[PDB]
Order: sequence, then structure tokens, then C-alpha cells
Amino acid sequence: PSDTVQTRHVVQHRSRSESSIESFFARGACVTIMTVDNPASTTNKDKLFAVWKITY
Amino acid sequence: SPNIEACGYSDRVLQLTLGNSTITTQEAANSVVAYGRWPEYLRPTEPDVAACRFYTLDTVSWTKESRGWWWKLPDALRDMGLFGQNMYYHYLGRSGYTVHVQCNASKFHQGALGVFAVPEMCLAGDSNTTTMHTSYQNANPGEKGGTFTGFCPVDYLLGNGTLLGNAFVFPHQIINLRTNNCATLVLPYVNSLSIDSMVKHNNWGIAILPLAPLNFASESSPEIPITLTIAPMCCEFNGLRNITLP
Repeated sequence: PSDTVQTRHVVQHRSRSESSIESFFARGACVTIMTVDNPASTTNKDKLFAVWKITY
Repeated sequence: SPNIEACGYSDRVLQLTLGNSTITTQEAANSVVAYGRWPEYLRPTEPDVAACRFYTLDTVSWTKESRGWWWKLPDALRDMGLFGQNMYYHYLGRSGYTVHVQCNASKFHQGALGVFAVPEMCLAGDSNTTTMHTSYQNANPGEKGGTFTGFCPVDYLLGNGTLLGNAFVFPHQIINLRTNNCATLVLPYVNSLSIDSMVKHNNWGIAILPLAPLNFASESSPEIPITLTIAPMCCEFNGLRNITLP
């Protein structure tokens, strides 16, 4: 109960699985939004292609 | 009571190095355990040799007009590194003391310094219907220490209405210049409780009075000095509290 010695801590693990490195980052997140099109029009801006450099 | 006769001068120099501290005792022999009981552990957090090292208080000067001096424990040691912290960072704390009072003078100085360790030494206030009286600060001089007089303790009444000639009932040693330079007092933890609140309640009272006056040959050092070295013995505290950084 109410105890304050100076031990190490108190007890041993109590289950921490979902906090592990693999499960910390195991959630997909949006990284970018690339907009394209199929212009019959000569829109040399969006012009079909859209290139994005893979960076977090 | 303390009728001993070691050798007289000096024989061997045995140094007491406890942790970072290093005292070089006159010898080491002629030690008085209070009531014959050693400081033990409560039968917690034990900071050992980190909180068990020699801290040295202010060295006071004994002169022909000196009426005496007195300190409080733990109080005095409240401004000393680790033990001081552990005193203000806990609600509980029991720790003994190895009061080692050393006094050096020449073979041309005469006098008698008696060290009386008084448990629960409340100081002068014939106000039975109310002790404590003198404020926390007027009662806790700290490392500097307070002084007796002929916040006003009367020396012949040991500053508490009891003739000094009886003081010898408490644990004590008489540093009688012509004999030993050193005086050793180990006081075990004495209190009404098992462990206590160190900041509030004062477990001990080291009082060094002058039994014989000082008399230096013709012309010499007008005054000699007395040193108090104290060390916490078997110290325990419970339980840290938000390392309340100042």
C-alpha cells in the first residue's frame, strides 16, 4: 500500500504489448495527396502525371 | 564519572575516513557509548555511506569569559549536504550520532571542557504550563549554535532549572586538557516513538560547558578552539516526496 522506501520500483512488468515498437507504428497514416486527370484539354500543369518524392 | 587516564600526550594518529570525509583522530581510544547502546536499524530507505559521512560544524572559540555552548540534533546538521536534504525531503527519519568533540591546546593551557549530551533538552522557560515557547528559530540555532549565560539559558542550571553538578547523570566525557584532547560520544536514537519528524522534534542536545576556567601560561594564544564533528549513524527515512526542488 502506501509505501515509500527507495527500492527499484515495486514489482515486475504488468503487460505492455500494445506499446511495443511494432504496434506503436503499425498504424497507416496519409502521407500525401496526388492529383491527376485525363485532359482532352492541353493543361500542361496537371497534364496527366503527378510526381511526389516519398518523404514522411 | 568519567575517571579515565589514557596516557597523557600523544601516541598514535588513527584516521577515520567514512566516505568522502577524513578525520585524523588524536588516537581514537576513550569512547563513551550513551547508555551502552549502539545506533541500530529500526526493528526502509537506507542511504548508507552517502548519508553516513562526517560533517563538521563551526569551530567555536573558548576564551576566559566563555560561559559555554549548546547545539541541537538533528538541527545543526540540517544544512549539511545529503543528510540535510534527507531531513527536508522526508516525513520520517531516525538517525544516531557519533559526536566526536576534539580540542587542541598546548602543554601550557589548563582547563576542563565537559560534553553533556542531554536527551530532549528543552531550554530555559520555567513556563511549565507551556514549554517550547521560544520560536522555532530562537530554538534552532543550526550549525552556528547558541550560547549559555551567567533564548537565555543559565549555565549553572544547565539552562533548564537543574544544577550542572547533577548534569553528570546524562552520558558525558570530560575533556580535561592535561588528559585527552578528544571526547567521543555515540548517542543512539532516543525518542518516544519508533521513527519521527526530524524537522520538528529534537532528539539530542550536545552542550559543552566549561568546568574549569582557561588559563594560558604568561602570554600565549588568548583563546583555543573546540571542534564538533558529528556523523549520522544507521540513518533511515520514509519516504521521498516530490524531490521538492528548491
